[PDB]
Amino acid sequence: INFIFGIHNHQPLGNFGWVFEEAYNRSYRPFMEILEEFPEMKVNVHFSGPLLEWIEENKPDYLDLLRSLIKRGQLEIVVAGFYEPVLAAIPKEDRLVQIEMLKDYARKLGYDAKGVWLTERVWQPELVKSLREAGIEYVVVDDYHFMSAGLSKEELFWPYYTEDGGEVITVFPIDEKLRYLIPFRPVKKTIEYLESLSKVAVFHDDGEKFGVWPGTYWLREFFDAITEKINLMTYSEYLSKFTPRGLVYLPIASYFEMSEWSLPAKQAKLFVEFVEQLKEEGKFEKYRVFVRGGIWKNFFFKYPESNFMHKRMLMVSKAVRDNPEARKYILKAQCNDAYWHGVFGGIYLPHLRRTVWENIIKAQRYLKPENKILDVDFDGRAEIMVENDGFIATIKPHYGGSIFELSSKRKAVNYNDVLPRRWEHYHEVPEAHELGKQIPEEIRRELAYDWQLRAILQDHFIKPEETLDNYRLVKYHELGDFVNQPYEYEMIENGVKLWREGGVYAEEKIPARVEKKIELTEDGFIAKYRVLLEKPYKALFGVEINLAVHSVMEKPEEFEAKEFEVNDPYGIGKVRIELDKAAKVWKFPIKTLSQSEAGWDFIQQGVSYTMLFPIEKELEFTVRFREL
Ligand SMILES: OC[C@H]1O[C@H](O)[C@H](O)[C@@H](O)[C@@H]1O
Ligand SMILES: [Ca+2]
Repeated sequence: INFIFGIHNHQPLGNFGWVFEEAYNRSYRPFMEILEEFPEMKVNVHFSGPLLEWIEENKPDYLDLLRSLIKRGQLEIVVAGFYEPVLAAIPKEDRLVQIEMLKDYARKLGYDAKGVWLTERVWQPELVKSLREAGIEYVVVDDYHFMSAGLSKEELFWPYYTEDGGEVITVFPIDEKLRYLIPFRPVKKTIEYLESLSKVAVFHDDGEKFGVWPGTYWLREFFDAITEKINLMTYSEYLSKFTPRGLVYLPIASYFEMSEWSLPAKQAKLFVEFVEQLKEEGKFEKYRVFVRGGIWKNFFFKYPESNFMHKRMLMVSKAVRDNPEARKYILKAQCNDAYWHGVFGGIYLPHLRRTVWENIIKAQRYLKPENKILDVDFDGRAEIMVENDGFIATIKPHYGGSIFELSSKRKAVNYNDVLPRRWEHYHEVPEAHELGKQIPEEIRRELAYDWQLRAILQDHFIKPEETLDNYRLVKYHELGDFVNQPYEYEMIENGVKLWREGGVYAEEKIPARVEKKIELTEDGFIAKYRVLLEKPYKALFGVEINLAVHSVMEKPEEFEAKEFEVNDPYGIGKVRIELDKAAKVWKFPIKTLSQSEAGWDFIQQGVSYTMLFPIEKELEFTVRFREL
């Protein structure tokens, strides 16, 4: 029985330096040290570019340990897109570059890589062409992948050929067992033993499992134990002593657990119980092959903010294709984490997303400014992109006519890099990969869910007797229909003039009409508001601006002011809002209940500053945003 052992080491771009060092001391270093003392042990390893760059910077000696092991036949470098992008989600031309960059790093390490670790095992029958042009010969995918096609675990112990266009590529399957056995008391000896007599057993998983995961810090025993009649070799070695099984076509899948996360909240809940139920009735093992959930690509459906971010980098990637310096930036913005969310923080970790927006912005700072209308995120309606030498503002007429994007070319930060508070299927804790935790009351107390998307200049109408804690959480009574409703527009001399004719839906529906004349300025923007109510009524009009304060742990405040500053060192710059008529300001942290390995993640995704003004029949003022 043949055995292929390999690990996948990666750290997302933007991760904290200390997080990096930890992973290093916790597993990257130890693993390779223990590997060095078993000259017969061969590991198939893949280091991501962001990690290799950090290592090259902070721990050079480590790269020498690698050249050493490679030179003594203990390692085969597995490659992929340099910045860990999901190959299927970035332009065809970017893959070639992404792969080639890492392919070149490996060469400088002394190895001629022939294989690619499919990031997040997201597969689409089209990576074949790219991988082939990149000179890659085999891809590592999950056994699951073959199941969803028509095969059975029983016939998944050999590598196959998969094609598209007229080209083929070798696909290796990752046994689900091993990725759950290893690491955990050499039982693999049994599964391996029980493999009898080509035929391989392939194990490939995150290296963080070897020391960084929850108290995972067995190996030394596993190494000589493996080194009997078990023939353990390296991918490359295999694809020279054998030829793939035969041709088989794969479906758009990923590893099993993606099926649940990739589903929208409700379907994720539904799917989990369906899997629990089959298991309970002990029928999941004979039918699993026919049980499937969502597809990675649909996180752009599940998290709108991720979709916008993704479609914005696509526009820029094309506009910067032949611009080497700008291009490097756009390629960094393709680091996968931060675009989705499963078990790890992902899109819920501000610094991971602050890094994507940084690179999207740096890549386009020097391009030529141009205002343009178009359906950016593909929701069937058209945004308005106003841009000057200092900012890029993207307005969504069809949605409150609000500024959904305000990127600072100067700071390479997106002021609206915020997340709406959403309910995740795993927020439902019952019973009271396979660890869990209940929601502590201290959180339950502050756990609210938005019905509004969070942009800049969202217009509300509330009761003059409303409370901040009611608005803060979502227990308040929104009176107007101007937050999530469309506005008409007309391009102005330096911006857009929007307006809508909704109403202040209270005991009686007093038809209303809001007007905002937004125009970019050399230092931000300035919006001139006008709200005339048809019939007199006692109510408060409020303009909401969601800023991406990420490093300043803020708390709910209420105060009178005509002007005020926000200061997020390590976050957004230092901005200042300037009204021309003092108002009641309501400020509050946007807390998100997210999941991770450790446990629950209550994260400040931003901070809402909404200016309340009193109104009965007529109201006028001017909100000014100044970058400092
Ligand atoms: O996404 C969560 C994890 O799921 C599985 O454990 C995969 O092997 C690993 O690559 C991934 O990080
Ligand atoms: Ca649109």
